[PDB]
Amino acid sequence: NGGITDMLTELANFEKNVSQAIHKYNAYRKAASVIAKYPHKIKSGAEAKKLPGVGTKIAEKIDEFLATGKLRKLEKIRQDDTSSSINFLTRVSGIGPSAARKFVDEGIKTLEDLRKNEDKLNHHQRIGLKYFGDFEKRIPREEMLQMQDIVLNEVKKVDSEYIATVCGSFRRGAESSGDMDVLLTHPSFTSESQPKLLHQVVEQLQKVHFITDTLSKGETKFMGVCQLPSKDEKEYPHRRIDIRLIPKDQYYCGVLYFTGSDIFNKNMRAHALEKGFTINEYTIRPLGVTGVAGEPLPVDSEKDIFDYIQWKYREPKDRSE
DNA sequence: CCGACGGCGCATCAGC
DNA sequence: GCTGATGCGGC
DNA sequence: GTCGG
Ligand code: NA
Ligand code: NA
Repeated sequence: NGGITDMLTELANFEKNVSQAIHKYNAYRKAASVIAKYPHKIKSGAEAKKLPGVGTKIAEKIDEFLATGKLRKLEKIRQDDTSSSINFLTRVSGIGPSAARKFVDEGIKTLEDLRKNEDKLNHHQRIGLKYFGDFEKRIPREEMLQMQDIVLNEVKKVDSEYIATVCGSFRRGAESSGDMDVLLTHPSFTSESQPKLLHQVVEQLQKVHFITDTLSKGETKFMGVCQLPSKDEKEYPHRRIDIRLIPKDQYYCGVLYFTGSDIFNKNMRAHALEKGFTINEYTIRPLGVTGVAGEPLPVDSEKDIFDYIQWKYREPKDRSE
């Protein structure tokens, strides 16, 4: 049904980027999604409305797509110079809906236009602009392994006692990634515990020209850009990388959460509820009889998390659902 | 019929 | 100058 | 825009 899920996703983005209606953005995603995983060529909009998250207005949109191969509102909005430009510019990392709009108000509508107006961009947006196309490229697993090597090596070299895990879908065995998400902890850093801990790891990864730019950086979260060293060969794209410092006693919660997937964490947070628990990125708590959660139970490996909700450890390899 | 639809870090703005 | 709000990213 | 209370 690619005709329909593209439509729905195209519609999704205009809501986010142009109407600034976050909830309609998601409404449309949920429907793309449910339809994307639905094992039949959809014959009518009535057929589709059965699926949860497909309601009346989308049902009519299907019906118009199916009969005519388009949507009047969609064609119409694609040709709108203002709107289609506001939508496009938000593709630059650091330009969201508010800033894309303000730009288009003053005539800034293309990358070119941003290029001639560097002075009206903030740090984040220059970097987004500069790597506009690298940022939209995927990363092969191979390159990810090559990147993992560099990070794990360099972290251990700052302090042998650090623990770093690369999570995301890559940890789940995914053939390609969108960025690198690194979770970093250290025994001297607990919920009750230097401002140097994240800084020293970033410092090292810059020293060896692995980290090339900085989107933002604090005591507990770094977001920026990285690049494998070029092998006589054509150089590697610049890649998004984030790095987070988590307290040693919340790491394995972090690791699980930042491993996903979504569809996984839903079921697990709905099973945790069944066997009576509440499980966030930081902690698991045992809810009371009215619904008053008490003490976050300790966690010391990915293993634990499962014992507490009574489950057989699922390997990251198959955590799609 | 009408409110929920998520939280949090950091950079940067708006208000005192 | 300080605090708190808002934009953003993207889980 | 959809759902559900
Ligand atoms: Na975007
Ligand atoms: Na953007």
